[PDB]
Amino acid sequence: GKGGTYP
Amino acid sequence: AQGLTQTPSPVSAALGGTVTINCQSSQSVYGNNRLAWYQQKPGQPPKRLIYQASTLDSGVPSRFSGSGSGTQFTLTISGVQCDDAATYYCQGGYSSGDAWAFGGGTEVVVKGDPVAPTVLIFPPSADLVATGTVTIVCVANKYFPDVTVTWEVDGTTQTTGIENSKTPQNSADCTYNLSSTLTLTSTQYNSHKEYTCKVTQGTTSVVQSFNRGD
Amino acid sequence: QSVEESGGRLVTPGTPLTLTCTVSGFSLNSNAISWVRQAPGEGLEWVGAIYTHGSTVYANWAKGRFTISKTSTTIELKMTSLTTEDTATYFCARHGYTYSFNLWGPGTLVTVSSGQPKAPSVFPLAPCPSSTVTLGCLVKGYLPEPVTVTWNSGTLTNGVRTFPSVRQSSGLYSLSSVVSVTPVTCNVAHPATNTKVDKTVAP
Repeated sequence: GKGGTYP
Repeated sequence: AQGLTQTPSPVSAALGGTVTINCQSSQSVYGNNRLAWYQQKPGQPPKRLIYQASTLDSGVPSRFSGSGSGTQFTLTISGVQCDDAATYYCQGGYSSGDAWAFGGGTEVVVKGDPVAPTVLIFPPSADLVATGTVTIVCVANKYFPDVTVTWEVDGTTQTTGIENSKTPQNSADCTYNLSSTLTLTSTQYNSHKEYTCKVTQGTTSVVQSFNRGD
Repeated sequence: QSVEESGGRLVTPGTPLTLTCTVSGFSLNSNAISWVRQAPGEGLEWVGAIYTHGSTVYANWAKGRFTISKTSTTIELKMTSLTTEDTATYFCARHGYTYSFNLWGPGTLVTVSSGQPKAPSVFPLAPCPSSTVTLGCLVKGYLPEPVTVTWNSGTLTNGVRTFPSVRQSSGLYSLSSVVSVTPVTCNVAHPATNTKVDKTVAP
């Protein structure tokens, strides 16, 4: 969970 | 833990020329390609140009290209524009140590067309004198390349009590603007007559002067 | 979709304070957030991150002075043992799946200093005549930064030159704004004291 839904 | 380093500042090129910015990481970024580039102008948040080493973000001009992998990355700008005068930061993602890390940034200076400054001097308003502290403002407008400013009071060069503040390069024509302020007590101000701002660009000089209470 | 930082203010060394990042149009249940700080004239420094499940990570340099927490709509940054060296703009940034940041706020300014807040004093700049004249406003004696300067309520924008601030020996800030025109008012805001000054500049 260290990213996000968009690039 | 890990260390990021970039091309020293400033990186200069002529308008329409080519700029190279390198980024080195002491540790391989995540998957050898988790490296992003940001552009930043004074007072604004950073804008992402590149992610995963080589993918341009939405709407970023194609004159920007990222390349490299592992520990060595490169941002190039072809046909560099006045709009590209900015600081450029690389940013790695890592599986080990600090999960995110920015390089220290590289400033790009774009050498636009030469413009001789026009110069203005502004005496303190009566209400400013009435405060007991005086500020005399000299402005060098829309110029390139850089200038030096010299003051005189009653014909004596004045090197103390001066602050210079330069705008960032104009995004349209690469020009600077500069404020040079002389700050004195109202006592000092009222003890002298002639206040002179001299702006020099190479061998060219523009002088603006006033006499207190003219 | 946006993030916005708030809570920047003037504090004395050793005064704890809390910044807030307010998010719009995305879930903190699927998007990680970082705090990034920038000292005046200096580089971006990652502070730390809060991941989707509430886990936190910090830069080596933070040394436990920074705590990040979240709610459903906000992320807080709590900072301790502030010295003058902590004076900086603090940004929050949304994580992209590319392990880069895809959304930034305008930033909020933490000023760590002795001194008390002070509203700016605005003075006209006029020559000691043509149809066209350059006039201006001197904005001085304010703390903390920043001020904004607009002309005729933002209707005059062409050839406005607003110079970077300078800190005097008093610790107070000063800058000038000039504009070329053919009556002009400079509009100075000091958000730190909610102060709005208007100065009509007579040639």
